[PDB]
Amino acid sequence: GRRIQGQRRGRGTSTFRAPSHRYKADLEHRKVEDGDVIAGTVVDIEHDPARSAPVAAVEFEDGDRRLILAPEGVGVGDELQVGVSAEIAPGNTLPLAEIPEGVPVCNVESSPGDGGKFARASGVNAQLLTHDRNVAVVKLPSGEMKRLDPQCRATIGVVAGGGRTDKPFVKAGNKHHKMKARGTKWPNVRGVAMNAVDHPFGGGGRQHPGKPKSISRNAPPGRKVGDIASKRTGRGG
Amino acid sequence: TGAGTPSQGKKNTTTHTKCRRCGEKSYHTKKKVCSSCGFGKSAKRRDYEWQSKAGE
Amino acid sequence: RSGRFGARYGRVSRRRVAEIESEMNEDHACPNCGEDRVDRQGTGIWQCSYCDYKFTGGSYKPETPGGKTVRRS
RNA sequence: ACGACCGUAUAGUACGAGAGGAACUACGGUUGGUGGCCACUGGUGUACCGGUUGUUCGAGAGAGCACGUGCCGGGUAGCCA
RNA sequence: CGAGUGGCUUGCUACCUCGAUGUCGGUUCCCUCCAUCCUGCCCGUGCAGAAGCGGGCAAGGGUGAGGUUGUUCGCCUAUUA
RNA sequence: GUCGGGUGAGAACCCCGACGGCCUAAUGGAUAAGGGUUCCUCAGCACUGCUGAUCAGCUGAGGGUUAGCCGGUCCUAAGUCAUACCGCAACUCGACUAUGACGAAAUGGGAAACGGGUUAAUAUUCCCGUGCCACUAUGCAGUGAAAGUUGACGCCCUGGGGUCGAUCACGCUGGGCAUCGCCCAGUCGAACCGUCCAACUCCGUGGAAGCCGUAAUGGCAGGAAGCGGACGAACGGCGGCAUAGGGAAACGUGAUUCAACCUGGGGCCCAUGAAAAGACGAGCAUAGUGUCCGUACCGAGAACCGACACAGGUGUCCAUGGCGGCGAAAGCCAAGGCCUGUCGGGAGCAACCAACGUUAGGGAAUUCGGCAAGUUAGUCCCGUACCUUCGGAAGAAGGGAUGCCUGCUCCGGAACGGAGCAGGUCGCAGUGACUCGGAAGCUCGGACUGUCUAGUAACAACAUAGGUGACCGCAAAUCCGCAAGGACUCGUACGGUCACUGAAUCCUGCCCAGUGCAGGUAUCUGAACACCUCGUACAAGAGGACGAAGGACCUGUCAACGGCGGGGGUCUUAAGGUAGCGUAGUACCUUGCCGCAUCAGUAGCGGCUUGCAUGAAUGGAUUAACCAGAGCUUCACUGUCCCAACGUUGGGCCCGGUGAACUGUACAUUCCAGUGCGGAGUCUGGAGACACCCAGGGGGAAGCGAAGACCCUAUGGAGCUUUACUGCAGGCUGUCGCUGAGGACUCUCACUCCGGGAGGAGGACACCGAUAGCCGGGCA
RNA sequence: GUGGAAGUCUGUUAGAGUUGGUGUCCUACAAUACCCUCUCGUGAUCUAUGUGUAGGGGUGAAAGGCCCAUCGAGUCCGGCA
Ligand SMILES: [Cl-]
Ligand SMILES: [Cl-]
Ligand SMILES: [Cl-]
Ligand SMILES: [K+]
Ligand SMILES: [Mg+2]
Ligand SMILES: [Mg+2]
Ligand SMILES: [Mg+2]
Ligand SMILES: [Mg+2]
Ligand SMILES: [Mg+2]
Ligand SMILES: [Mg+2]
Ligand SMILES: [Mg+2]
Ligand SMILES: [Mg+2]
Ligand SMILES: [Mg+2]
Ligand SMILES: [Mg+2]
Ligand SMILES: [Mg+2]
Ligand SMILES: [Mg+2]
Ligand SMILES: [Mg+2]
Ligand SMILES: [Mg+2]
Ligand SMILES: [Mg+2]
Ligand SMILES: [Mg+2]
Ligand SMILES: [Mg+2]
Ligand SMILES: [Mg+2]
Ligand SMILES: [Mg+2]
Ligand SMILES: [Mg+2]
Ligand SMILES: [Mg+2]
Ligand SMILES: [Mg+2]
Ligand SMILES: [Mg+2]
Ligand SMILES: [Mg+2]
Ligand SMILES: [Mg+2]
Ligand SMILES: [Mg+2]
Ligand SMILES: [Mg+2]
Ligand SMILES: [Mg+2]
Ligand SMILES: [Mg+2]
Ligand SMILES: [Mg+2]
Ligand SMILES: [Mg+2]
Ligand SMILES: [Mg+2]
Ligand SMILES: [Mg+2]
Ligand SMILES: [Mg+2]
Ligand code: NA
Ligand code: NA
Ligand code: NA
Ligand code: NA
Ligand code: NA
Ligand code: NA
Ligand code: NA
Ligand code: NA
Ligand code: NA
Ligand code: NA
Ligand code: NA
Ligand code: NA
Ligand code: NA
Ligand code: NA
Ligand code: NA
Ligand code: NA
Ligand code: NA
Ligand SMILES: [Sr+2]
Ligand SMILES: [Sr+2]
Ligand SMILES: [Sr+2]
Ligand SMILES: [Sr+2]
Ligand SMILES: [Sr+2]
Ligand SMILES: [Sr+2]
Ligand SMILES: [Sr+2]
Ligand SMILES: [Sr+2]
Ligand SMILES: [Sr+2]
Ligand SMILES: [Sr+2]
Ligand SMILES: [Sr+2]
Ligand SMILES: [Sr+2]
Ligand SMILES: [Sr+2]
Ligand SMILES: [Sr+2]
Ligand SMILES: [Sr+2]
Ligand SMILES: [Sr+2]
Ligand SMILES: [Sr+2]
Ligand SMILES: [Sr+2]
Ligand SMILES: [Sr+2]
Ligand SMILES: [Sr+2]
Ligand SMILES: [Sr+2]
Ligand SMILES: [Sr+2]
Ligand SMILES: [Sr+2]
Ligand SMILES: [Sr+2]
Ligand SMILES: [Sr+2]
Ligand SMILES: [Sr+2]
Ligand SMILES: [Sr+2]
Ligand SMILES: [Sr+2]
Ligand SMILES: [Sr+2]
Ligand SMILES: [Sr+2]
Ligand SMILES: [Sr+2]
Ligand SMILES: [Sr+2]
Ligand SMILES: [Sr+2]
Ligand SMILES: [Sr+2]
Ligand SMILES: [Sr+2]
Ligand SMILES: [Sr+2]
Ligand SMILES: [Sr+2]
Ligand SMILES: [Sr+2]
Ligand SMILES: [Sr+2]
Ligand SMILES: [Sr+2]
Ligand SMILES: [Sr+2]
Ligand SMILES: [Sr+2]
Ligand SMILES: [Sr+2]
Ligand SMILES: [Sr+2]
Ligand SMILES: [Sr+2]
Ligand SMILES: [Sr+2]
Repeated sequence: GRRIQGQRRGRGTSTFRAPSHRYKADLEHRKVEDGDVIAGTVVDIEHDPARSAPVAAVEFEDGDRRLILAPEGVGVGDELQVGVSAEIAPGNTLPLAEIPEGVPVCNVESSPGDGGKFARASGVNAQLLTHDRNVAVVKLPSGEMKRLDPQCRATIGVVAGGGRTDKPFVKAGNKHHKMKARGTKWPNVRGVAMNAVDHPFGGGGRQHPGKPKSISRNAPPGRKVGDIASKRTGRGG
Repeated sequence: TGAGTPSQGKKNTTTHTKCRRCGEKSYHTKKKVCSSCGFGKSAKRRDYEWQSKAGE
Repeated sequence: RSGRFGARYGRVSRRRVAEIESEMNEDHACPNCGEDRVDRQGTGIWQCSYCDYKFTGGSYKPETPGGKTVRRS
């Protein structure tokens, strides 16, 4: 047959690329030698096209102007701190080791100094649980207990823009506008609605996947469609 | 709108032009490549054995 | 409210839009001063017409449940 | 190039207990078909006469355009049913 | 039960046609057949009459309008000789 | 188009005048692409031109495009290429990362030009007048000089300032008309230099406890109004420019509505609306320099693309000319253009055809079906049902009014704006033309806007919001590449990948036996390497021991593929169809039965319903709104019909000129029968038949046009499928190499990852090379 | 009352499209045209230019649609007689 849509994606042609030339910046934590002698002033609040959430423009002492992944509650004028000796307050960044257990954190690093990888989406937050000299335990938004180097930097507070998902798009047009700001091909034609030549589920008088949808993990691309290595399906049991 | 006559009226784009290297009107001004001699693509001159019968 | 949606979309969809936006457009007590002059400027962006305090909050509310938690702990 | 039917007189007669109820023949009409004709009725009638909307020719008068008459009313000849 | 005629139905055959002979129903227009539905003339009757029923000669003319359905056929309605 | 005339050997179509017409977002003006000399002049008519031709986009010969200030050139956009590096057997191939360059001629950014005159053809380019910009030199001034500002920005509503245009009032100049006294045109004047400043922001004063302000929102003791002040706009006003220019002349003045342009206020986003060069910041005199490339013309019913001088296709701006009216609508008319959507002449001009007008009475009887045609129609007032998601349904339906003239009232600053009143009065008809909905009910489908088969399908199909399930913590899941590497991703579970269902509402039963996926697993099974025995002086080989994934086996899972029967009052194979709905777009039987409606209804609707063979996200039911979707009924109307008629325009017919194609074994005036490979103009028998020509509608030539699409056949082809055959990628897993030290363990030194770095994490694993077992229509 | 939202309504505004006529044409004006009717017309809108994706590959709101009159695998030449 012909390659399925999932395979066209991989080629990275314009149709499937994100509008990177329109994205602002990558809210990665600042790099400080040591001391925490770094503080900046929130100069403005902006809209981040790549995340549909607000971002805070900050001006640091040493003269560096950079956008930051803002938690909820940060406003113009406010002063933020970044470093080991940073004050324990919303909007400030410091290594987990300095954060007190039971404090909601966001933009958590996976490996000390990487800039932040976890809990960066609207209204989410990781929960710092256990402390130690060898391992900091964090409960990520998915509910998973993650073991991180106490040296991994993070920001206090939850990510700005919470509740974004509570309002329905209501119309295709609204979905449309949002999709135009992401690396995604939309709308979506169902596999069962295509010709046999175009998808494993295509073909047949009436629409239906003439086969079980739960596909094996070992399936090759082009065949791995439907419910990938499902441990179970449905709502029952 | 038919693919025929009505669609022919929209054609006013210049693509292939007089090539600096070979002189044929085959220098694609958008790709900057000559489809006849290879100028813009290769220093060597575009050539192929299928341009003639196999035993000739 | 969802009256701009006419007879389209159905109850739920436009009932939530009305409620969400109803709360969204209410006068909010500015964190900076104390006035209820906070209006939404965009997605998750709020500002007080009184003291001009521009800040981040929920997408449709200036404050979210999870946000009011960081204070506590 | 004519086919068929209805009606009236025959007759409430013949027949029949009654109920019911013919025909020969002489008439009038209808229908289908056929050929022709326009005095009559009807249609048409961008001949014609009139009314009137918009606009242009300054107004008036008198006109053009609005599809092969802007629109509306009447309608001779002729052609028609 | 026996003997036939037709070539409207259906079946059978594969003779013609696969370098194409366009399908069903309907419509429009023309010619024809009779195994006659009406009309003409007759015979019989379990023929009083009126009317039925059956039969004979006979193809001049006629055999119409509608409801469902693509329908043919058919079912149905009011007329009709 | 017509009448005169001009030129010419020759004139319906070349030119002049008159009369008559056509085009108004175009048939006018300027242009982009593209064309390429088609532009101008002279001389021509063999060629090209739907006829002719003296004409021309044709032929011959000459000529024509002038720039510091209009583009290019400069900047950077999506993105492209080159070099380096790396991959590849290799390259003209390939991804990343560096560097460099390239990438916008109407229509992104951008130093600076206006007015007039001139030519056969150029013209912000030449010429005249006036002006401006950049650089450089000289001189004066200046020590400032880089912070900031600008370039530089979305969508919707709206206030203010304001030019052109248009219009009104009055004056001046010129024209037209002539029962009046009206009607038309003109009344000019740039860049630039100078100056004025509303809005926004801000400061001083002031001192509001209820006031200030808006079209609206709003503002204020954290200091309202008022008063004063700083900053600060137009492509705008004003003065110069200008005894410049332009005009035959006059050579105006005010006003309203105000495109351009300037400047503010509000609202929206699960959407956030470029960058860079450059400029300002940062004075003035004088002088010099400002090169290179483009420049004609067409821009379309003849200059482009479509083989054509093709009714097609093809971007931008003129969006403010007059009446009209809501209007960038119709209709009519200017400026301007044209008679080249280029053959003519003739016949009351027949039949027949294309478009169209009018039809008495009946009124859908026509037809599969009201197909086609028609009916209704603009605006104001009254009035408006079921149902409903309370938005809607709705312009429901139904009813009434509508012109002109005279004099007025109200709103507003006013309009040449709007709303009414009184009286008078004409017509068959006052939205008089034009413009301009027919209405109502029941049912099916899909919720809705949206998408689609360029060229027979617009739908019920696709999408959609909403619902749901699956995978993944990021050194991830999913996907592309042979590799080097890459998309997702300036992304991180409120994410984004893979699928199913398809708004809301009420709901979504039973089944894990088979198949799929996933987990577990004592035991069984399960390859290669290493190891052990036999064999071989070695080796081939035979066997053993160990045993990963996988399978056996067990469990979970149906909004996973799918399934929910037959029999009796259980059986196959797990369960044995629950809520609903039901003769369905699913019901064969079938025109089911009852009812409604009709004169009559295989239709439609309601009910029943044993459902040949309904049924719950293979979603069930239901549903307001919506629909060029399927079916049915009613009111209104009508040439659809009864049944056809008359008329109009273009053809048709005759004449001049121009002038193809299809098709053609031969013969051929046939008709009725027969015969024949059974469907003959040609054979046989008869019949009929004097030749030729015009018009016609098409019976026949099994008419012409296509080596039948249907069907079969070929040890034909291709696309598609799968538990067909055989293989190939890919994933999982063991083993060997990389690979080191001290059946479970520690370490660090290779190697990997994070980090700017120090260093941190990991670590002999992982990646990678080789091989073995399993899965493997993803692919051949 | 103000306000002016809307994949909101009417609309041959521009612009986009194409339900029916199974009209005209069917050696065409045209190898997809003409007319009337019809639908959309502030948005998942329409449109110009530039630019990217390439053949078992693209692109596809999915019709096996589209990738220069050609697509259930483009075109050219070669394999090839
Ligand atoms: Cl989303
Ligand atoms: Cl230019
Ligand atoms: Cl305002
Ligand atoms: K045949
Ligand atoms: Mg970031
Ligand atoms: Mg997109
Ligand atoms: Mg879908
Ligand atoms: Mg399909
Ligand atoms: Mg497949
Ligand atoms: Mg045979
Ligand atoms: Mg007989
Ligand atoms: Mg008798
Ligand atoms: Mg006879
Ligand atoms: Mg010129
Ligand atoms: Mg022409
Ligand atoms: Mg009539
Ligand atoms: Mg009938
Ligand atoms: Mg109709
Ligand atoms: Mg007043
Ligand atoms: Mg139905
Ligand atoms: Mg729909
Ligand atoms: Mg089509
Ligand atoms: Mg449609
Ligand atoms: Mg969904
Ligand atoms: Mg969702
Ligand atoms: Mg979803
Ligand atoms: Mg579906
Ligand atoms: Mg669907
Ligand atoms: Mg029924
Ligand atoms: Mg279920
Ligand atoms: Mg399905
Ligand atoms: Mg034939
Ligand atoms: Mg053949
Ligand atoms: Mg076949
Ligand atoms: Mg095959
Ligand atoms: Mg790295
Ligand atoms: Mg295959
Ligand atoms: Mg484009
Ligand atoms: Na017989
Ligand atoms: Na027939
Ligand atoms: Na007879
Ligand atoms: Na019938
Ligand atoms: Na000025
Ligand atoms: Na006007
Ligand atoms: Na001519
Ligand atoms: Na719409
Ligand atoms: Na099962
Ligand atoms: Na079922
Ligand atoms: Na629709
Ligand atoms: Na008629
Ligand atoms: Na014939
Ligand atoms: Na095929
Ligand atoms: Na209100
Ligand atoms: Na159509
Ligand atoms: Na191919
Ligand atoms: Sr990052
Ligand atoms: Sr980084
Ligand atoms: Sr299928
Ligand atoms: Sr369940
Ligand atoms: Sr066309
Ligand atoms: Sr073009
Ligand atoms: Sr190249
Ligand atoms: Sr070569
Ligand atoms: Sr009698
Ligand atoms: Sr009696
Ligand atoms: Sr006329
Ligand atoms: Sr009328
Ligand atoms: Sr034949
Ligand atoms: Sr006989
Ligand atoms: Sr008889
Ligand atoms: Sr029948
Ligand atoms: Sr033009
Ligand atoms: Sr001559
Ligand atoms: Sr010329
Ligand atoms: Sr350039
Ligand atoms: Sr420009
Ligand atoms: Sr716009
Ligand atoms: Sr104004
Ligand atoms: Sr020019
Ligand atoms: Sr044109
Ligand atoms: Sr004129
Ligand atoms: Sr001519
Ligand atoms: Sr008349
Ligand atoms: Sr009817
Ligand atoms: Sr009927
Ligand atoms: Sr009415
Ligand atoms: Sr289309
Ligand atoms: Sr169509
Ligand atoms: Sr639903
Ligand atoms: Sr199972
Ligand atoms: Sr049941
Ligand atoms: Sr439904
Ligand atoms: Sr003929
Ligand atoms: Sr709309
Ligand atoms: Sr509309
Ligand atoms: Sr049709
Ligand atoms: Sr018509
Ligand atoms: Sr055609
Ligand atoms: Sr509008
Ligand atoms: Sr094509
Ligand atoms: Sr060949």
